[PDB]
Amino acid sequence: MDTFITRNFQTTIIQKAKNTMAEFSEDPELQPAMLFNICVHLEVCYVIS
Amino acid sequence: SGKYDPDLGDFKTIEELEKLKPGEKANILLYQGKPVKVVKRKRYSALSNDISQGIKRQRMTVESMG
Amino acid sequence: MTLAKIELLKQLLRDNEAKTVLKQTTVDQYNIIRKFNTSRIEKNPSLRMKWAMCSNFPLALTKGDMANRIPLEYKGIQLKTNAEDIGTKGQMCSIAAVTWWNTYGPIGDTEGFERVYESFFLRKMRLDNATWGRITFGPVERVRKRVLLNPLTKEMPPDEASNVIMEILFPKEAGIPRESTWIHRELIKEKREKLKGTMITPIVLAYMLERELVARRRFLPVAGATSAEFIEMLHCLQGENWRQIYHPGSRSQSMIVACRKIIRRSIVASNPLELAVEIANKTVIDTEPLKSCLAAIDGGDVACDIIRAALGLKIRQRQRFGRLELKRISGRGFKNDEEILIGNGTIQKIGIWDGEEEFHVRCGECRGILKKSKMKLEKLLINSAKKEDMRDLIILCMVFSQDTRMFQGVRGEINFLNRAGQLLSPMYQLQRYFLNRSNDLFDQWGYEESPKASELHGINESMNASDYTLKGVVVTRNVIDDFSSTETEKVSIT
Amino acid sequence: IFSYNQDYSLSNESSLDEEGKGRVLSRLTELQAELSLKNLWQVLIGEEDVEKGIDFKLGQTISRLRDISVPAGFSNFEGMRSYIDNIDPKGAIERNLARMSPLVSVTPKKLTWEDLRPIGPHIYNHELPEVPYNAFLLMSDELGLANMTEGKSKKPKTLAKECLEKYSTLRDQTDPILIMKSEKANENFLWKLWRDCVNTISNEEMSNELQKTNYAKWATGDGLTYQKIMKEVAIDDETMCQEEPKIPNKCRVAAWVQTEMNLLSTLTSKRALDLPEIGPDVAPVEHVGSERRKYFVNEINYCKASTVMMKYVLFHTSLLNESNASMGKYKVIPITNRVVNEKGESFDMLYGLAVKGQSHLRGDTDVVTVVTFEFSSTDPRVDSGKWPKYTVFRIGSLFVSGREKSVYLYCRVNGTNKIQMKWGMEARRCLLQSMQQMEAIVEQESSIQGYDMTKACFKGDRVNSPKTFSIGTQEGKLVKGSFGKALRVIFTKCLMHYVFGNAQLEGFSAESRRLLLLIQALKDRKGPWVFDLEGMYSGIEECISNNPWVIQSAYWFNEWLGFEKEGSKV
Amino acid sequence: WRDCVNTISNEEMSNELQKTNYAKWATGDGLTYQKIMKEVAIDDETMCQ
Amino acid sequence: MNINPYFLFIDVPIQAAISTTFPYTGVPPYSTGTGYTIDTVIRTHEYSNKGKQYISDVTGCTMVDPTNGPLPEDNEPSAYAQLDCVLEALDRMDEEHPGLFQAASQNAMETLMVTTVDKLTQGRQTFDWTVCRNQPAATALNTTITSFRLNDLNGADKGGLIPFCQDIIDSLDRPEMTFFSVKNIKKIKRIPMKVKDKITKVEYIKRALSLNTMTKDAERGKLKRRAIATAGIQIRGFVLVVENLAKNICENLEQSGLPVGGNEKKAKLSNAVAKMLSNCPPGGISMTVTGDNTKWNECLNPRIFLAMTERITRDSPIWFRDFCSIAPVLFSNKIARLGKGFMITSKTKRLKAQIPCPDLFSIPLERYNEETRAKLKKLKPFFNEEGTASLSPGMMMGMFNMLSTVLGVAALGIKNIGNKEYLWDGLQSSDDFALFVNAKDEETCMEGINDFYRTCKLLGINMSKKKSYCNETGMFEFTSMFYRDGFVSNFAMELPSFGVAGVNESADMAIGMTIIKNNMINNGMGPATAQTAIQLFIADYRYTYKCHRGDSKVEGKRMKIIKELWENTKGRDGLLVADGGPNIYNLRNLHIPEIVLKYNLMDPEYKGRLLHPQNPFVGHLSIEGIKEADKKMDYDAVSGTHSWRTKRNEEQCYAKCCNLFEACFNSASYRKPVGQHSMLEAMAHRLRMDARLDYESGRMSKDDFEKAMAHLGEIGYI
Amino acid sequence: SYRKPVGQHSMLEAMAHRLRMDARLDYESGRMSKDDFEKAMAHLGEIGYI
Repeated sequence: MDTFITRNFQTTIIQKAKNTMAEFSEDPELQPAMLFNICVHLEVCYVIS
Repeated sequence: SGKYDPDLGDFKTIEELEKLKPGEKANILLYQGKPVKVVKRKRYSALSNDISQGIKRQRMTVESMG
Repeated sequence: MTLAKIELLKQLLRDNEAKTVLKQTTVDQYNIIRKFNTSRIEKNPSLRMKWAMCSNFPLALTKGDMANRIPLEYKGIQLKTNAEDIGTKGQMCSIAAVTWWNTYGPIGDTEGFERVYESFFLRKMRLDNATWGRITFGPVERVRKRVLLNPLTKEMPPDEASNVIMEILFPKEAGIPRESTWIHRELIKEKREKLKGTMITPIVLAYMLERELVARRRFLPVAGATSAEFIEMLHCLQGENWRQIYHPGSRSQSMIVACRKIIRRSIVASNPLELAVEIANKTVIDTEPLKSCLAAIDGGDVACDIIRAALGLKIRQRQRFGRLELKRISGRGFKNDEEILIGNGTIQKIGIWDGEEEFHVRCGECRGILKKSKMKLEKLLINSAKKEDMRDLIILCMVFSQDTRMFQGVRGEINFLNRAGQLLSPMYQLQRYFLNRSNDLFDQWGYEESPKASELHGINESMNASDYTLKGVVVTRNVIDDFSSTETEKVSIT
Repeated sequence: IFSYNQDYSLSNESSLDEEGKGRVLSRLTELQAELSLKNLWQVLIGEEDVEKGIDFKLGQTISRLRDISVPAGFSNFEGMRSYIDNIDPKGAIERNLARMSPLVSVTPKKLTWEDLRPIGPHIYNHELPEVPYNAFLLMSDELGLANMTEGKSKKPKTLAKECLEKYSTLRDQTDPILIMKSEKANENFLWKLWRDCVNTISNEEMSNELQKTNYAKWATGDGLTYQKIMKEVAIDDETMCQEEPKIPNKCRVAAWVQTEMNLLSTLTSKRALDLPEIGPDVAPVEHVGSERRKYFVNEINYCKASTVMMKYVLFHTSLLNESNASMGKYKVIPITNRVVNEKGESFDMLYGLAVKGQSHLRGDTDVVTVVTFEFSSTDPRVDSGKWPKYTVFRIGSLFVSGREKSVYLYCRVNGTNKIQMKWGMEARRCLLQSMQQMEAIVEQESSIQGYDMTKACFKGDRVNSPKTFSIGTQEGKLVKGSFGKALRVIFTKCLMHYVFGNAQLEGFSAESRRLLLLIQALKDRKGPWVFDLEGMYSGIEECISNNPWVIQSAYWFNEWLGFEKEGSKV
Repeated sequence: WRDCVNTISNEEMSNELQKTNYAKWATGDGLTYQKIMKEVAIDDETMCQ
Repeated sequence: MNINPYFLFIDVPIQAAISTTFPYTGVPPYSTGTGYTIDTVIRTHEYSNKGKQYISDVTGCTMVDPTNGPLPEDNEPSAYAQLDCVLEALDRMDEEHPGLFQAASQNAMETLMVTTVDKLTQGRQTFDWTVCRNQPAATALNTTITSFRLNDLNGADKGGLIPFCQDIIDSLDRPEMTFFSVKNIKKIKRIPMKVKDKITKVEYIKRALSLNTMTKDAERGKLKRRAIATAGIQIRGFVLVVENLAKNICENLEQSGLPVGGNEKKAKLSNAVAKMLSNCPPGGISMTVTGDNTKWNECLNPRIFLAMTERITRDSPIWFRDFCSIAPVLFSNKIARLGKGFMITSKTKRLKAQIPCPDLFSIPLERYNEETRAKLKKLKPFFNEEGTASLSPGMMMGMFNMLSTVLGVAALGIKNIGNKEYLWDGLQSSDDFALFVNAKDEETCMEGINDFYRTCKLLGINMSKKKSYCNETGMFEFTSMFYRDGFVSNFAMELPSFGVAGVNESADMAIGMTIIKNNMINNGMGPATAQTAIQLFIADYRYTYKCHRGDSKVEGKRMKIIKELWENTKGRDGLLVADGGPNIYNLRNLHIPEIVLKYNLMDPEYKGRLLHPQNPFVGHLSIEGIKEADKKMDYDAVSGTHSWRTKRNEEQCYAKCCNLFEACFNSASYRKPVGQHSMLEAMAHRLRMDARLDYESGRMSKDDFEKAMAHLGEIGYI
Repeated sequence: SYRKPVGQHSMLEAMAHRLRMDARLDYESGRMSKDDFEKAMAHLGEIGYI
């Protein structure tokens, strides 16, 4: 899944999602679906704003 | 935008799609089927620009608070 | 035919199995459904073809109105039969009808071949206008390299290639164009205009476009030029003990410069990654963002690799130190901080690698194998490629190995910066110092007897193929081929 | 809130314009489509199920199988898992080695010249029978009924008809003189079958199928076959045993193999091997290639081995065509060839006839029987050990230029299959094997001095002498041989590797290559060591049983090893 | 010509080309015939004035 | 004078003339396989007879466990592998590489969560238990999917391989098992029908664990025959996942010859030998052992592979660790089917009868031949009543190539034993290993070689002391590639590849010319050899398709028409070799299809006729092979009359559903479709839109429209 | 570039002087310890120009 995240998302959004996961002590690697969800959430928020 | 929305009746082709003025609603088929409702765009988009501007605003806010 | 389509659909649905499978399998699952074929593949194609060519009607003709152009028997020669078929539900025919069609019959349109098969005719053009020269029968040194077999109009990754092909020759089923059609808009419109006015089956055009766009790369033994134009003719140009002169009938430097400029602009600021990616995806080269040639070539300069990492792309996982490309072979090095006195008399606290290690080392055209222990270089094997490249390889491997002799060979000072005005780590400061003054550690390094052997021969400090070589350095008159398993392993970006 | 199915819920409908909602929905739909294409959509789990993870638990039977499939000393797979995850070996290999018996080891012994001994000494022994001729067709004994033709290519039946028409004495011969009936075949069956063959070939009708269809059934032995019953009766009956395996005979070195090797590797005024044209050569490299190709074909074309190879290829092609076209009817097949002389006269040569049995076979490994009658000028009584499988006649005599010589007919029953039948038409690759190596040879020479030597190696020039290999021997004195003769020898070696090829040949070559490479290492003073020499020797020599080429290869290997031993003194 | 202008516009004192590729392949300097020993030419039949 | 071809080696090195030694021009050996299978079972159990012998209580078949068994006291092959030593080798490999195991396992898991069930359709013939035969992988998978539907098993419709493996593991617990079996009912005619058959749990377990056998006839360079085993579909997913994991691990390992093929392998070989030559101490000797392992799969216990899988996934999700450990479990309890049985005949009555394997022991052994007598007297203990042999220990050839290679590389990488003054390293690939041992003299070199041999014997690996030898570095052979003094002759074995590809005229020609050019690039085939290969290939191509030069006086059905075309068209240099045209191909233009090559030389009428936009000889469904020629080789051809196809030699359900979907959505045939809806509704919507567009364009009549819409409404989509 | 005591000096003499000066400079800058210094002068003493 991580390959799809790298391809379809910018490195900036990935970094923000990884930082958010770290704040919650959640490993992005062990929960790639959650990382994708957070990246999509950030992307849609930026797109709205 | 939206689902099938049969109010438009049957689907319309790309050539007939262009006839619709900006902001209209049309009933189209996406990929292999998948009926959906679409709206003609009034602009050209750039997702990368939007993301970059959002990041710029975010870091401007971070610096201003800092 | 649409009525025939609906009638066939109704007849198929009349059976309950069709009704239950169609209403059960989603569109995505269709692929699986297609792959449930017999797979009763012919065991020996040669024997099958031989037998079939002798049969009365081996050709499987598709049902249609074409057959009426030709009688079932012409000039007393049987051509086609009206018997029904079960395998294909069409008719049967013989090569006699094919030859007659090549002789007489409907005359088609010649326009389509001017542009549809553009790649093949470009191949022929490059062959015809090529200029040949002499033949050198002497032995040829060849290196195994990852080369592109055929030239490409615009190299793109397979998924982008498929999406572009669909956007070209499949106007329907084009939901939500991705961030790939705008990049290749010129290619889209050019191919669309060129292929318009044809009647060839769409699958043929799709496969030809895939060949024309999707890259094909392989390991090959090459000597000399490496562009796809020369690789096309590599079977004639090269030779184990013979070589031929051939001249077949840019953006790279610009992208290098642009990536370097972006790196320098972004580094000086804080949070360089976001600024760098903003400029990279906001840049353009005359028709397209930077994700049109970066995604084309494999790897490249370190700046391009860093930018690709900042963007979304795959980069070869070779370790870049200065100019050296390093590939670990074995051993694990423990990076531990240590306080070491430099030859200038100053004392620096830097990280040193405890333990033995070995790396394939590349620099420009120079390849070699380096084996190093902690605080010492042990062995280095190289091939004679170029004086400049060999000197760069020697010096850079010297600095990287962190040999105590290299530290004791310093004579000037280490306080340099970059174009952005930043103080670097002592390793890169030493790299710059030694590259600027190559004749600093070379003099005090010490010399070693020549590698007495059949082929192993030494090299002196001046890079000339002269005996009484450097301690450890060895030049073998063979071919060193390295850098296997380009896994492109997952790499993070800070 | 936005969903992947193009629907949304907004607290206020004026917060976002049409464009914003459309764009977000388009991005979501694109993400969904890309995930579905990558099959991640089903795997993807939303913001309520992403806290669970994949579920894949083992049932009862599989768990029990895992429990009982643990190495010795364990009693449950949980125990093994914990042991592997926790225990750390820090020298277990040395602990095991420190106790393993010292009676196990590679037994490393250095290999010297004396250790190497001749392979397959039993061939020398005279008590064993001389190896027989088991090849499909005669090679150095073929008699070509040659008819000059304008060049027209005609059906083989008509060609054989005309060839016999020219030689009325042999066509109409009807009283045979049995020279030898080998062991089992019946003279009456074979002679009557041959007479039917001649009558069918000479008949007015274009049909080339046997007109008897019943006498051949017993002549070819098709009816002499067992009848299959069901398993129950075989179980009940006590006399239905299992046939003991039939091992090949252990034979000795013959003499006909050497003579054929010599004769097939000599120039003949007759040439048959012809090749299609290719496009004009414009590059210098293809010009050099054309020169080399011409120099090679000028040599190979005139060797008799090329004619034999073409005869084999044509016969097998015709056999395959007849089998595919005709399945359950006996057929007549001339062994035809086409031969162009130096003057350009395209003679058609008839070498004999063959009756093809019933080839109605679904599979490929199934055997089809064919009986071959071959014209020859050799009286077998000169060497009866070469022909223990052949029943022959003496069907007359002929004059080639005024020197009368007899003409016999060698008759033999044999069997083939679709695999060998196809490989017959793929036997032309021998030519390639003959060129590749020589090409390499020439290229090596070109590497030494810059210019091209293909004229120098073949014929020589004013600066370099013609290249000569070591080819033969006589009275213990090895003899050199021109480049062309060496190329001929290699081509004949490849042709024999084909014709006498079977399991024994493969097992012999692939296992004697070990000794070949060991000798090569010894000649370079690499001091090769071996672990079990007698094992390799036994492996090699368990293949020299009855294949004539294998026995002659063993003989030549022993002779060459003796030569290398005597020459190693320097 | 591009290589020539690049060399002219650089900073090194020397006026020496460093990209010898196009210079070598443009003036037909690689198409010159190779001289062989006279004996081969005498033996050869295709070598004519 | 007596000729002697061997004398060629007096004036030439063997490696230079090595190509002539191999008899790769004659008929390869070809074949009952029951004897060979029984012999293989006998040898497999014999090597491990000293292990722990117990009886499986899940299936009732005898099992022999050699792992952790007695240490061998003789040179004979030993399957007694010590688990602790295997774990030590794995730990040393892990230490020598940075988290390679974790990366490989994670990547395998990720690509597994993306894999679909249909990937199991690839490969070769597979054992089908519904019929207890060997059937094409696609057909076997389809039949098992169909059977599972009856016993409340699902997941194939769910897509990914995870649900399919989950319900496969579930199936082993169902108290019954229903499926469809072929019934050849007599009616005289033998008509096949489908009969709903049922089998119990033990029978189904045995069927799933059974390994079908066949004779490896295609072999070229081996006198004695070996038996190749095909496994069922219920092991294909797990074996595939473990093989992918092992490939991921071994690809990074520089000691692994697989999966890289071609010039890459030569590069690795030369690089390794150069490395070892560089690493030699001063005046020391680096000896190369040319090894050819034997019994490479009759000594490898699947329990060792289970341990390797568990250790490799040390840090991974529990579910994945359990999933990837199923294949070693299934292989550790496998059963072997036994050919078709022996044949007994009486010559006094001209009677013969083949005895099916289940009846092997229904006959007094005094009637089989003495050799088969001993074979059966030794096979009796493990013989199952149904006619199968219980074969727990060892592996059949071809299953775990990557995992066995990884174990071999683990053995290689130890690099030292007891800190003795030597080192070793080498190349290993699927039963072929070449070793290099560096020391200060020959004696220490062989001390190291013996130590490595002993270490191999501690893992079930038993290098062949008869097929192996040792010499000085710089001359050896690896996987039939010979290295000598830097010269790596690609042993010319691609000769049996110049025959027509048997797909069609243009495609066969393109494949042949590409083969010639690739051989020139790779194997060093000289220009003269390539020209002669072109000549021979063109001869065979003209002969096989009955199309020679129009001028030539040869007679034939198509030849008369070719003759007619020869003078009916003026431009005679543009015809194709399939139309009796003159050959034009040479070395310089093997990379160009001839149709484009002769495009200028053709005549307007000829090119119009041949390159017609529509050809009854060209069909859409015939395009499947236009990309890859069956190994999948890429070839470049051109659409034309000569692009035809040969005649053919829930089936119809799936086949016609897919065909109709392709005919509706022409884009489906090229790229995977996307959608979360039933196929029926997609087709209905597309057909409704197409009907409306056809009418609006005037291509369909009004009555036609009404009929189409009536049918669509009957379908229930309007 | 030019440190040769040219002017008919024997090349061995020039080498001896060059190595003497190089050892002196190495010791003065600290590139060599006193042990290496004395070893080098020992060998240079054995040369004959020292």
